Formats: sequence, C-alpha cells, structure tokens
Amino acid sequence: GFAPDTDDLKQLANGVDRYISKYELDKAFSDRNTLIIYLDKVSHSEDDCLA
Amino acid sequence: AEENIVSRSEFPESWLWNVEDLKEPPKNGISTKLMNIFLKDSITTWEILAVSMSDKKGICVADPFEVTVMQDFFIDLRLPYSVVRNEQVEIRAVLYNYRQNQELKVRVELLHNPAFCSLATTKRRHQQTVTIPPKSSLSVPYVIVPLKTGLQEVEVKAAVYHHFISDGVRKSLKVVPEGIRMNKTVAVRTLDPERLGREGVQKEDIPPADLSDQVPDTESETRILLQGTPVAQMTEDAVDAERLKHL
Amino acid sequence: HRIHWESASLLRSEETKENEGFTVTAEGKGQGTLSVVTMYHAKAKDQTC
Amino acid sequence: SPMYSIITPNILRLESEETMVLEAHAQGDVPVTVTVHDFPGKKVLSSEKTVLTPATNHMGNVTFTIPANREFKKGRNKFVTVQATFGTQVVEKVVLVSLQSGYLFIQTDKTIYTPGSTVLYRIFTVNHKLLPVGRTVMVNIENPEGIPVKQDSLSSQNQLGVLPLSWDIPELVNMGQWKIRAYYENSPQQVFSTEFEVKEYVLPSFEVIVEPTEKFYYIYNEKGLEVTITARFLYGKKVEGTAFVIFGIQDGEQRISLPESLKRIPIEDGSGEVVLSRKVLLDGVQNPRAEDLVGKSLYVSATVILHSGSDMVQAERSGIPIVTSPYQIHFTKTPKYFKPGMPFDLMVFVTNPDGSPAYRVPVAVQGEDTVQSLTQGDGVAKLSINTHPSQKPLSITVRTKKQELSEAEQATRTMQALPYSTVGNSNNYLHLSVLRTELRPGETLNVNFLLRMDRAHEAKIRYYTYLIMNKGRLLKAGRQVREPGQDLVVLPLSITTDFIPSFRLVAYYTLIGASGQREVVADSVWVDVKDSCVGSLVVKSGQSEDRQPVPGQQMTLKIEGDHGARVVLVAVDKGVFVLNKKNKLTQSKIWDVVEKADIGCTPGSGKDYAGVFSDAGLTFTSSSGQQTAQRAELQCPQ
Ligand SMILES: *[C@@H]1O[C@H](CO)[C@@H](O)[C@H](O)[C@H]1NC(C)=O
Repeated sequence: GFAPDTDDLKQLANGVDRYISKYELDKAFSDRNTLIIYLDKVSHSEDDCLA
Repeated sequence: AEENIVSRSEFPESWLWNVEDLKEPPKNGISTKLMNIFLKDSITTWEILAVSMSDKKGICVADPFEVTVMQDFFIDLRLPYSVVRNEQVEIRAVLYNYRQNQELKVRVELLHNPAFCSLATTKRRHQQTVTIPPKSSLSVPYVIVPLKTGLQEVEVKAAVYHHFISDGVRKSLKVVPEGIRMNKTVAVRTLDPERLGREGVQKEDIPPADLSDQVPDTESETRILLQGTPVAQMTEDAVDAERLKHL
Repeated sequence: HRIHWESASLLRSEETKENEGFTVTAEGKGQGTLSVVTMYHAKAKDQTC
Repeated sequence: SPMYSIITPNILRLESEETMVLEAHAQGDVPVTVTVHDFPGKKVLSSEKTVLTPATNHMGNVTFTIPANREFKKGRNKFVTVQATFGTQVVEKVVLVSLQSGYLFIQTDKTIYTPGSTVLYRIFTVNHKLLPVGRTVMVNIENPEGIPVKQDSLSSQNQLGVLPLSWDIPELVNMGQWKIRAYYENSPQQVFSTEFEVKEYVLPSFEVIVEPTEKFYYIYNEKGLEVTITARFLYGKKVEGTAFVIFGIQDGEQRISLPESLKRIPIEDGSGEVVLSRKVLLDGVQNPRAEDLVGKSLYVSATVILHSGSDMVQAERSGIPIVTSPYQIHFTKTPKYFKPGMPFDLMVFVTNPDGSPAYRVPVAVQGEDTVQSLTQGDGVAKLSINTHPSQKPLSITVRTKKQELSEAEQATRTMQALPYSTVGNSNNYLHLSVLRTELRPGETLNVNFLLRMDRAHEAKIRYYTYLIMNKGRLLKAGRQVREPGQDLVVLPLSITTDFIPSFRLVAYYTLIGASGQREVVADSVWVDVKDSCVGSLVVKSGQSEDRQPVPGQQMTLKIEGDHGARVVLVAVDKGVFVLNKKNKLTQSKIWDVVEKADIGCTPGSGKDYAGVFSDAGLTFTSSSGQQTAQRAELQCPQ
C-alpha cells in the first residue's frame, strides 16, 4: 500500500549523482512496488543521506 | 482459488537423456520417427541435440533444435543459491505478462513452510491482489527466516481474475548453518611399514578432532583420504644407438 | 583398501559422522599418505555488511 | 624390364582395415602374397594373396586387417614390417602403428553443475572411419586440483558405440573446473578430456549480447566505437531495464580496466547505443603513441539489471581487435613450394582479424595488374601467377584493392617459397588444381589434371593413377588414360558423402630419366569439402507450426536419419549456455579433431617425391631401392 512520491524523484533525477529511469516516472501511484537508485559515487569519509 | 489448481515443479537443467533406434525401412536413406515427448514445466528455450551412430555411414550431430516455450501470463520465482539460518532474507516473485492489450488484476499467494518464518501461517495466509498493465513486468518482495538446515520448498501461486489462466512455481533452496565453513586438518600421516612400523604389521592411532568452537545443532563430516605416492626411480632410457654404428 | 602402482593416485574417501579415535593398519611393502580432515561449522560469527 | 612398387598408408591402426596398391609396369597373371609380421624380430600377424589381371592394367585393390594382438605393449613405441612378394622378388618396408585406435567423444548433458546433482555423460567410441566399434575404456573423474576422485572401466561390446555413465556430485565438494578423462584400455596415452564447471549458481532469465556496428576497431576513428545492447529473454522477447558498460584491454595474462569509461544506459525495448570516445581510451593508458595499441584487443563487459532488480546477467564480448587494416591474409591452406614454369595457383584465405571469413573482397599483387577476384562464403579467393622457369625463389605478398577505402589500409605479409627438387633436371611437374567452389554431396567435381612434360617423352605416359586419401586412409583408386596430344584432362568425379571433410588427391605415374633409369613423378593437392554430416540426421516438429508450445504439453518430434542408426537425445536449457557456453559438442569440433589427428598437415608438393608423399602421408618402396623417411610422433611438428 505504500509508494514513493513523484516530485521527490523528479528533484533527485534533476540533481547529479542520482539517476531514476524515465519509465519509473510514468509509473504512478497505481504500481510503484519497487524502486531503483544508482549512485555515481559513495562517500567513504562521511554518510550520504537521502530522504 | 489456489487449492484445485496444480503448479509447476519439474525444473531440470537437462532432460530427454534418452536413446532411440531407427528401424523403419529406408525411403531414399531417410527414416521417419514420430515420438511423443512432454516438455518440462520450465518456461524457457530448450536446445534439443541429437547424435546418430550408424553402422554404415558414421556419426552425425544434428544442428541444434531450439524449442521456445511461452505463456501469455506466468510467474518466475528467483532465489539465491543458499540462505543462512536465523536471518532475514528477501526473495523476488516476478510476474510476466505478454498480452498486448489487457489489464490484469491478479491474486498472488505463497503457502507457508514449517521450516520457514514468513508472514504465511497455517491460518493467517498472504492475500494480496496486484495490477499489471499489458506488456509489462512486476515484482513482489517476500521476507523469510530460515530455521532448519536442509533443501526446502518455496511455493508461489497466482490467478488472474476474469480469465481461466493460472500459474504456480515450486523451487528448492539450500539452508546453511550460520558461521564460516572451515576445515581443521585433524591429522596428516605417512604410512610406511618396516620403516616406522613393527615387523610388517602396523597400527596408528588418530585422536578425535578438537571441535571446541563448533556450532551446536549441526553435524560434522570427517573425511579420511588415502593415496599412494609414486617412487618412480632411475633406469631410464639407456645409451643412444649413435655409438653403435661401428660394430 | 588395496593400493597398487597402476591404480594409485586415486582419492579414496571414507566418510564419518561421529568424532571418535581411529585405528589404521598400513601393511605390505611401499609407502602411502593419509589425511583426516573434519569439515564443520564454528561459532566464530563476526559481523556481513 | 618389369617394374613393381608398393603403395601403403604412412600410419595404420590396430583393429581396422588397411589397403595397399600394387602396379606392374609386366602383363600376365602374376600372384602376389602380402605378409605382415611384427617388428622388431621375426615372430606372423597376417598373410593375404591376390592375383593381378592384365585386362585391368594391374591395379592393387588389395586390403588387409591387422590382427587384434595382445603382446604389443612400457618403453618406446613400436613398428611393423610389411612385406610383399609377387612370386619372384621381395619388397619390405617399416610402418608405424598407432595407439589412437579411434576417437572418444565425451558429451555431458550440461556445462555447469551444482553440488548435489548428477553428471550424466555419454562416451561415443568411434574408429578412424567415425564408425561404432567395441573396445574397453578407462574413465577418470578428476577434481580441480588434478587428482582423480573416481575411476571406472567399461566395455563397449554390442553397445553400438554409446557408453552411458553417471556420477554423483557430493554436497561437500570443491568448486571449479572438474575433468573427465577417458582413454581406451590399450592406449593409456590416448587421453580424451571434458571439462565442466561446478559452481553455486541460479538460472539467468535472459541473454544479453553486446555487438559492435563495426566488428573491429580502427585507430584513426574520428567518431569513436559504437556498441549496441541486445538484451532478450531466453524465449526471444524484449526487456526493459538498465545496463552498466565498462571496457578494458586484453594484454598478456592481465586485465587493465578503465573506470572513466564506466557508463550507464537505459535499454530501450531490447536495444542500447553506447559510444566509447577516443579521448577516454587515450587517457586510459599513458602511451604518447596510439600505434602501440596495435597487437592488443579490447574487451567490453556489460551487466544488465532489470527494472525489477531481479536477475544479474554479466556478459562479455572479449576480443575486439584494434587493427590498422580490417583484413588479414593467411597461408594455412596454401603450399610452401612453387612450381617454376607451371602456373602456381595460390589458396588465398583473407578474413576478419579474428578468424571470421571475409566476403566480396579482392586480392592484388605489387607487380601484377588487372588481376582480381572475389571471395565466396567459405572465405577463399583464387589467383593464377606464372612463375620463373629458373631456380629463383618466389616471395610475394597479397594486397587488397577494395573500394571506398584508403590505400594505407592494405595488409601485407612476406611468404617464403622453395623450388621443387626435380630429379635429373627433367622439369617435369604435376598440378591437381581444382576450381574453388562450394562442394556438396551428390554433385560432380571437374577435377583437372594439369600436365607439363617435354615433347621428347610426353607421349610415353600412357595413363595416370589417382589415389584419394581421407582420414589417413586410401579412400579410392583409379586410372585414366593419357593419349598423346592432350595437355589437359577432366575427371567428372561424383563427389559422394564419403569425401567429407576433405580428400588428398595424389597422382603417380612412371618415367625414365634421360638414360634407362626408373623415376616416379607424383604430386598431391589439398581439397576440402563443405562440412556437413556424412549421414543425414535432422530434428524438427511433426506438427504444422500452428501455435507456440505451452508448458506441460506434448509435441510429436520428428527425427530423420539413417537406417540401423542409434540416435540419442539431450534436451538442455539455454540458461547453462548463458552461464557457460564453453566446451560444447558440434560437428565442426568432430571434424577439427579428425583433421588434427589426420596424417597430413602440409598441403603437399614437398622438396622431393619422398617429401611429396610424406606431406601426402604415403610410403612408396620398390626393388630399385627408392624409399621414403619415417615419422614416430602422432601430430605434425609445430
Ligand atoms: C580448506 O578450505 C579452504 C577454502 O575454504 C582451502 O583454501 C584450504 O586449502 C582447505 N584446506 C584443507 C586442508 O582442506
């Protein structure tokens, strides 16, 4: 019964180091069971937090 | 719902390992053979190969015959090779649809395993209904806790509303005891009579293994390996014949 | 078991479930090798992430 | 004076059929007795008798079968003395016997296994005619370390060549490349191998292939290298997902990766379009010159993740060559000796630099002009060059005159050719040149017998005797008269199914060299046939292709084959081919095994007639004292 928001994913795709597929965008609240995120780099010095 | 409907269980990686004899009278050197075989429950492509051993012509392998097996709506349950006891694990139940123009609203369930700890219980069972637009793929994540070591069973069944189309998949996975599989060499010995023995006959004692930090409720495996060491020696090829060309 | 030169260099494996002392008798003429290894699970469970 | 000679294969195998040829140059009914007795010493194996026929010009269509002996056994290898006597004179020669009594084709149901399953395998025991035979076999199963874990010994008596065995994989076992080594009981050095994986895996749900638009790579590309992604399900459908692509360089026993060329692409409906730029490749290494990359190949590693994040398919197209010229020339099937005066045809094999044959590509010569050809499906072109009649060696290279391309992209390679040592400076040669076409069973090949003698004694060559050597045996023999005034004759040979994969057509005839003295002029030419089955085994469906098969349904398979043949079936998923497509049984593998075990490696036309027959794999001996050399190994040097 849960699904991630669309505008947040749009903002993430707008920003660097974050990529969400276009096919995920036109995948509205009816079906968003699983999500996929790709990170360009992972920071080892500190913790990279995304919400 | 999922009680009078059978599932798919036979998923071998190689079958039809059979032999056949061509005994029909020849028709310009070609014999026709009509044989009934049953394709496996797996939904994939089968590379059927044939090798003929004739007593007059010779051996011959046929160009690989590819058989494509298809369904307009099915389920694939993807599992790792092995799991570890008393841990949280997540598995993928993909639903594939290849009907070009039809919206699907399907009910999916998995039967409980007494050797597994999921939300599935003898009374409280999974009851979820999902929606698939035509020509797309889905994915259901499932949470499980392995309890006892062994080859266990995973059941999944799916039924589409307003159509007489159903599917089921049974898969087998290994459950491994927690910890690192290690191999503590108990003993290595050289066996040699009349050198370390007492007048031919010998007797050597192997103490029990330490096993101080063994995980309880597990069974171990003691392998005794025997081997013969070649003592190949001298007396190789003698003098060459070149020196004998004068006698 | 019998070890012959022609049939040597073969993995003769004897499997045991119980941890107990063993007694081997090496007779005849020649040499040989023997290895006893217990494969098991140990409670050295560290963090795996 | 009556003249006699022996024709025998260079190597004969135990428990088989061998054929020798006798010729009389002595009309009249004369019997011949051939005796095979072991060597060294004089201990008898076999003896045969046959009377010649004057009306047939005395061909030797005489055969023998070597006994299935048991005391032949360690130490150095063994020879056999073969003797012939046509009543009044004795001729004997030494021949080599082979422990390679046949071939063992070990075929497993899969390529990769799990701990806790069963390896199923079939040993196909054939002989050098690729025919079922009954022998005893010793089988070993070796662990990845190299020590057997199981051994067995079976017999193939009245089993029609199929030896089905099985093995159980323990649940507590070592992972890696497991081996099966089977050899005939009589031949401990005839080890046949089959390596299969043992791994902890799970079936992939789709096959991904990474294919280049241009299958090679060029240094001076101003656009880059384009590779496309075809990720299709194993049942032939289209995917929707993402992929990660990285590159590298295949140096000597190492792999260098380029994290800069680590790209991510959306697989849009089973399709991708990845472009590797030249700047990234240049920055990957620290070489000031790009030309130093010639001689090394790239590899593309792709990994496609579905939108469900379920499967994990890592596919690699290793070996993308970087070459200045996209065409490479070979001299594999071309002889290393040239014929002065006689036109010396060259078998030109021009291919993509990774072995795949080219097509519609010509060949050019530095000095010769207006001469060009075209490449057929197999990948062989043709040319004709007249040679210097003197003893000057010929060294030539093959150039390409392909259009829409630069003149600096034409490959070259110096080839060394040696003159033939004609006995007595007679300038008499032989050329069994054949027109290069697609040879199929049931067709007719117009084999040409090119001739170049002198008018002084050209009319004294009454007939030509031709011999066919296939799989190291005298397949057939024949004669063709040569009346005076003819310089070319055509033999419309009906090529049957017994000429696969190839046949050495050697020809011989007698001669007198300038004073009452016996000589033999002979030559052979390599001829290859399109590699289809000797028999006709095909598999299909007895239905009418109405609709797709459905899981759990039956289909009535149709198998077409010979009569009296034993056909074995294996149905295996293509997911194992996804995980490991290595070591698969194919008819091309069988023919390559035969060719590697064939008695000939050089095309022919050696330094002398003895060298000619050594290349052709023959032993000729006569009362005049002429004899050839001998060879003791099994495979050709280098
Ligand atoms: C024990 O297993 C490890 C692999 O986990 C291997 O490297 C090692 O050689 C093995 N030792 C013995 C004695 O079997």
